[PDB]
Amino acid sequence: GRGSAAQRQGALAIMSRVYVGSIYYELGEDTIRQAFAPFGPIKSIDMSWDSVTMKHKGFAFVEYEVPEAAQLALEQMNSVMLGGRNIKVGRPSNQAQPIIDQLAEEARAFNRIYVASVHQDLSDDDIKSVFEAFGKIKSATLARDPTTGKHKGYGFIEYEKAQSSQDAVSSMNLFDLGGQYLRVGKAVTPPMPLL
Amino acid sequence: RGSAAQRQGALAIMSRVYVGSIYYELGEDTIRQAFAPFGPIKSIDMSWDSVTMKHKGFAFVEYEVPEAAQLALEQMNSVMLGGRNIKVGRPSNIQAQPIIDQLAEEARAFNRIYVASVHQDLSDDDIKSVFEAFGKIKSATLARDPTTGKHKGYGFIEYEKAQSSQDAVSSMNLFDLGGQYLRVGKAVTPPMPLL
Ligand SMILES: [Cl-]
Repeated sequence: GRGSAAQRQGALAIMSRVYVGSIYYELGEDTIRQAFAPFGPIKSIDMSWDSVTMKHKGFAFVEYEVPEAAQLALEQMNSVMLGGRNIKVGRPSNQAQPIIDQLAEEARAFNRIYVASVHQDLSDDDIKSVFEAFGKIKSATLARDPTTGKHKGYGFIEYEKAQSSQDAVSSMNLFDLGGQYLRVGKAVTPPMPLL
Repeated sequence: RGSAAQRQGALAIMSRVYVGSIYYELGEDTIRQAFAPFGPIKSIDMSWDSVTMKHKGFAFVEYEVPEAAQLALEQMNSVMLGGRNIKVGRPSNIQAQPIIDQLAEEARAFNRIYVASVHQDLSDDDIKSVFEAFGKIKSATLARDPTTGKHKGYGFIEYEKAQSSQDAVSSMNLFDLGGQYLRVGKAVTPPMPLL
């Protein structure tokens, strides 16, 4: 095999964060959150800060709950204009690369796609019906709050065939469902990566 | 929307991408090699600080067509060059935005895709045959040097149906053909934009 459970977890953590730069001085955490939340609920944000000037240094690190959200944010939020500036989005610059590469390779063995911006009223069966228009589905599951049981606005769908997942991503990314636009992309990690 | 002069000014802006966070040791040659897969580089405007006799860490790469800049923006952002994750964005200058928006809207009326990194040995009919696997094609044309008649490694393909063009982009971007990987994407301008 490759990567101790501990190594894999460290990689997953790094893969869940995106660097955001060129942030207008007047913009704060709440603006960033609003702009990046469509890709998955924000776990936390580490904003730069200067004690002498009493302001952030123009950049921040947004952390998501899963790697897939960071991947979509990276592909869709770069150069978007915020506060009059084109923000920059990238992967953290900080030995984890080989593990990250291994996870990406392992993910290709599944026809799994990540779906974000899922309206609160949609259920697992609702998402499944819609997405099975692209092909037979092995499983469709929305992530849920461990306490409430309410889904967190995102989930994963596994198809029996690769062509089905490819078609789904191409047709459903930015699809307007329930008033919001879904953010869809191929998985970048296998399911249960630390197993 | 916009006269011929306004549209051409927009097309010019749309053909350039900002490249930032360039390692001090890297020069024009490295940038060109890294960005050429999306279309042949027309020119590069590199920042310059003579006092220290070094560039300022950023440059503007100009392509022959807007589609190449679009692909470069979607595929080169955060790529690691010289140990640094480069940043790619649209020029911050631009009153041209409304015209750019108009061109994007007009482009959606055609099922046109841009194909870059086309090996020199491929011909128009070669490209057509390959791509017609996705659907009936109205035209497949590689851009050619006005003097030699040799294609410049890129072209445009128009499909009769939108689903065909969508399938082609999804299936052919990064497709290994003739030793290189094709760079494919939807057109961002209508054909003959200033007509
Ligand atoms: Cl080949």
